Formats: sequence, C-alpha cells, structure tokens
Amino acid sequence: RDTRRKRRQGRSLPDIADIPRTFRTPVPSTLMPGGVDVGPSVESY
Amino acid sequence: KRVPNPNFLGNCNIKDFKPPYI
Repeated sequence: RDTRRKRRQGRSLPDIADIPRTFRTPVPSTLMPGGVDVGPSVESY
Repeated sequence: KRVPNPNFLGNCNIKDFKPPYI
C-alpha cells in the first residue's frame, strides 16, 4: 500500500531506514561457537 | 558399557605391521 501511493503522486527503491539485524539459525556443529552440539560426540563411543 | 569407535586414541583398525628382520 506504500507502492499504491508511489503511483498516484508519481503520475503527477531500497529502504535505508530499515537496517536489518543478523540473527542466524545455528549450524549443527560440535566445535564451532554459534552452533548447536547435536550429532556425533567429542568422545568416540 | 562403553564401546570405542575406530576414531579413538589407540583403537585404530590399521595395525602396525612388523618388518621381517624384527
């Protein structure tokens, strides 16, 4: 509905105000910080 | 009862083969 009014006064573009954040779904990785510890273990059992 | 995987420190499957003079 913003674009519904770009055409009316335009008859007569990226939003730089909305700066997104970087949340990331964690990779299933054991060692690396930022990832869940599912899967094969550190000990070999 | 634990069972060690082949990726355990000292539980490899590649056994050390000995030379004939030894």
